[PDB]
Amino acid sequence: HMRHRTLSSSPALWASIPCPRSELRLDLVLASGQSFRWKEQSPAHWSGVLADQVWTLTQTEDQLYCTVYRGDDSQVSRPTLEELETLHKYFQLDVSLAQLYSHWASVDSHFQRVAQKFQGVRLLRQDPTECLFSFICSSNNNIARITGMVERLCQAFGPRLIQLDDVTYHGFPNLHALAGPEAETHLRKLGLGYRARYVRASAKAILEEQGGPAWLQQLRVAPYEEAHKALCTLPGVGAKVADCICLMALDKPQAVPVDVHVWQIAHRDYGWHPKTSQAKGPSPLANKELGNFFRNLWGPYAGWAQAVLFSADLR
Ligand SMILES: Cc1nc(C)c(-c2ccc(CC(=O)Nc3noc4c3CCCC4)cc2)[nH]1
Repeated sequence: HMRHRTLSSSPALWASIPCPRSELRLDLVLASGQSFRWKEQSPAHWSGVLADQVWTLTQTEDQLYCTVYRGDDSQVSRPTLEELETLHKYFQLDVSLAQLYSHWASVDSHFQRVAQKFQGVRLLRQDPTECLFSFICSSNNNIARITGMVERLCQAFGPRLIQLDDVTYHGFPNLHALAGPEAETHLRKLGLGYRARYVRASAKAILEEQGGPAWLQQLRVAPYEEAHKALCTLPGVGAKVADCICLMALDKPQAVPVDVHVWQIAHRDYGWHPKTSQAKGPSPLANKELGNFFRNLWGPYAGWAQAVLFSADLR
């Protein structure tokens, strides 16, 4: 019935945002393990869902073209200003990535080499709910498997938005959908495994102990230190997952998630070791030290610099 759009197929439905390639490269951002809801359905065209709406995104050297599928049998048209403001805030284009890319590299000979090839890797401003349960699904996993777990989760529990070609799109579910007495067994069948317990338990915990999605908006305005400790009370959410949420959803640019991939990068590319801590390998105290090393090295936007290295280490 409906179909995925491209820029040549129907240019009347697209709207442009002025954006240099040095500020944003979609191919290095949308599938670099921040969001798991974007797929290149057509070449150079990234389709995905963003707060109960489907988008398709493409670009030139200095323009970010975008088109919206509103669904609900509505009148097909260009994106509105309010809708393009949502996209402008999603990519965080008010913040200059070029000035960050120069402030990093002043004290970082490694980033200087990496910034040449992988330019325009910016940090997305995601929904807290979507971000939280997506990174509970990330434990001991890869981008391919996580994308599957999140998609199947959204199909079962999330509301239906629109179908395009052979791809039925779903918005991310609310806390109440995941918190019920049937969700763990359902999510296990969908293939989350042990992660099914934490999805349900954290959803039930946020709703009953903390008081619903409003709590995540309190954590947004609350400081990084409090929000991190607060998230660590949740089932299946430790320092790593809390830092992912803090960085990508709660506007904490200094948050540095420490799993094993930063350990590999920090060790191989910076020659870092646990100096103060006696343990040679990963541990709560050593992971905390590694976050402080990168915060001291890069500054208050340390997590944004980490995202450039994560995108570079994948390719
Ligand atoms: C071989 C290989 N190298 C790497 C770096 C991966 C890899 C990448 C990404 C993910 C999903 C994930 O956890 N992403 C992030 N976690 O904290 C951050 C992110 C993205 C950037 C900001 C902070 C899992 C594995 N695989």
